[PDB]
Amino acid sequence: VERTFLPNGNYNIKSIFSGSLYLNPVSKSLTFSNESSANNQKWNVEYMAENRCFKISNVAEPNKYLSYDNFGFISLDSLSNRCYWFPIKIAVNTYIMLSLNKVNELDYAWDIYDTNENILSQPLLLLPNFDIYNSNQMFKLEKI
Amino acid sequence: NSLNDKIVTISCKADTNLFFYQVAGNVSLFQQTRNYLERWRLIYDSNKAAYKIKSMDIHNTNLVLTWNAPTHNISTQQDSNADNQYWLLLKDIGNNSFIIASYKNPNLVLYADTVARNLKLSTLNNSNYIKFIIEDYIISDLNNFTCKISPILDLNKVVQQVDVTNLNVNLYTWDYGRNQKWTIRYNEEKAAYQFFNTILSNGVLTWIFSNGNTVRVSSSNDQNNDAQYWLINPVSDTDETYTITNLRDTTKALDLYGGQTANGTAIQVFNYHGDDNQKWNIRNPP
Amino acid sequence: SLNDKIVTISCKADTNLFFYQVAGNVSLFQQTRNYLERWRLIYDSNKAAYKIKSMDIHNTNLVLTWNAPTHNISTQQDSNADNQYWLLLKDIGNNSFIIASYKNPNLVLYADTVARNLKLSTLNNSNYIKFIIEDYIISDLNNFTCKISPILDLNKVVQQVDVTNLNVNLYTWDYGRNQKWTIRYNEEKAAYQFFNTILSNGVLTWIFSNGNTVRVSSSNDQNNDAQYWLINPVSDTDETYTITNLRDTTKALDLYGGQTANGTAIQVFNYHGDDNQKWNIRNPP
Ligand SMILES: OC[C@H]1O[C@@H](O)[C@H](O)[C@@H](O)[C@H]1O
Ligand SMILES: OC[C@H]1O[C@@H](O)[C@H](O)[C@@H](O)[C@H]1O
Repeated sequence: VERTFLPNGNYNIKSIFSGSLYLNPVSKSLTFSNESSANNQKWNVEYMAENRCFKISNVAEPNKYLSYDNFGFISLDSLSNRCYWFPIKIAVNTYIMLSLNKVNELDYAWDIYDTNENILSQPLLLLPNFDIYNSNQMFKLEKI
Repeated sequence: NSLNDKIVTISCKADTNLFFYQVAGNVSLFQQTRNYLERWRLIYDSNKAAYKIKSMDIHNTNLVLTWNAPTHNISTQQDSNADNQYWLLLKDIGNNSFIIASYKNPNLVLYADTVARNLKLSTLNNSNYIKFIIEDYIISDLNNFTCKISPILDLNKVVQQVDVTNLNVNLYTWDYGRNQKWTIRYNEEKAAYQFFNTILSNGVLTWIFSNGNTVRVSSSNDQNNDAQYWLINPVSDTDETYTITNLRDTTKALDLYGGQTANGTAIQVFNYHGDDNQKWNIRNPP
Repeated sequence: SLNDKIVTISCKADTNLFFYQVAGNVSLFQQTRNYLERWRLIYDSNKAAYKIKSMDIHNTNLVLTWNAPTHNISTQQDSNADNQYWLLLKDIGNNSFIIASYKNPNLVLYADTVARNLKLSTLNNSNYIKFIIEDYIISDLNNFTCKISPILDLNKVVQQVDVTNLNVNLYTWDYGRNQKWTIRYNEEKAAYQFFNTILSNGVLTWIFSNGNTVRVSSSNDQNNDAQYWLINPVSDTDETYTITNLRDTTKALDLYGGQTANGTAIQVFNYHGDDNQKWNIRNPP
């Protein structure tokens, strides 16, 4: 049953910089790659009632969740409090993804670096968030 | 430690005509003022390996560049030696610019908003908006400055080239002539200055060392003559007073002959003793 | 100013660990004093960034490459790509460098000292992202204890006579402490001092008050430029150098007459670059 603005289920995750690049793991990093139609580009979003957040697992590796490391990278790890995400819906299915925890007593968010709107080969990072206007922190969750 | 206690101006690599400007706790980007409002002292903490950036405001004497966490805003607040008041000065070698990162959170660096004319914190990129030029305030004020030069023995007289063909240098009553105005240029390599007389294009103040203590204007296309270059040292307690020593021999200071003030009095070099006839006021032409 | 400079890069978190290259693999390894740990900094003015190129003798076109998007650093063939350019940010007052990727300036080199390799990290205040970039000659010679032979005969060495006799002459190598010198680089003066190991504060010194004579004297004579030297490599050689005095750089360390006999004087003389003014600075076997 729906408890929030973002229903449970499988999604593709995209940056607003590109409608043809898809979030998947590559080695221990997360990046946006060409459409593969595989499970590693499918993400299971689950709402957590107790903390009002979301945990997001990879369909190919259902026991691995989006998390972050001590080096600023978004990672794929086992369940921990680093796997809890607080989305801010800013458009139809465009979100800013904040870590639930304050990091360095700040809001931190998914951040993808761009070189003239090109994000090829860039790793997804966890960087400070100050508002809802940072294009590098805007991501699309598409139900599929 | 080589920047500790140094008083500097900070300008934008993105717009070199905009400088860090301070008033009443507000920090903004403003055109060059050549005064304390755009001057900052770098204060080093060895343990933190970071710097405080203290405003040289004459009224509020304990204001330092402060990050208003958790916002991305910047201001100047009373110095409490806090982490959000410390900064990493990271020199971009080969680019002659600095990235200035927050010591509290080095993920964030100073970012010049040249349209709002203020500063904010940002994540890093490859633009010039996070790059800044940190320069000794004397050099900053004097570099590319068009001035008149007066002895303190009489501020109504100026150091002048006689005329366009007569390259001699003497003391004369100020008459707003181009021969009485000089454009100062700092040489990065030589760490010294040249005084370009504005009546000529490539004419600089020069110690004619082959003729005793005589100084004259000569062409600057004589490349490797240290006698064409000068060190400009501020006199304490003063805003416009300097001693001017020659690069060839720093014991040779710009000298008003005999301390005489009459029109036509010779301008020369002489052994430095720091007397009033070796002190000069470098000033804005009115 | 760093363009085309050949340097070694070591870790602030562990100054005994250097950037090490072999067959495309970058690791952190102890000081080798050879090409395996030497890198040429190649400046691109438009990018305001540097390529970091291996001085490997076999593979001559390898540059430090970020294997984006992974956490891995390696050396790949130079294709002038963005993941092969680096911002060299000098942390002033700290005399160390942060090395940020041009491809993503948020990410900088991180020294994994326990795994003995490199990776990436967002900026922080840890020493693991700080690095010491140093001209390779200085890197090799600083704190290096050596023996100094003339190329005219590598069986003899420059020595202090004994603990009380402070004269300096040429003699056969007998592994004596009077025959070994610990080189120290003076940052301020940008020059070197040779500390004889039979004494604690004895340095090689030009006795200018006595013509061309050089002897060992105390290093607690603070402001004497005759106690400092410039060590310049001879082209095509791994161990040959010329040694010139800081007081007068035209004065080079000279083997008297070019004579090779035991007890031959060691002096300074006007530099001409002859074979009696070239020296091999070597590891004592
Ligand atoms: O060379 C003429 C000299 O005249 C002296 O009276 C004066 O003290 C010197 O500074 C110098 O001007
Ligand atoms: O000082 C005596 C001179 O003797 C010469 O034979 C030698 O080539 C010079 O370098 C110098 O040593």
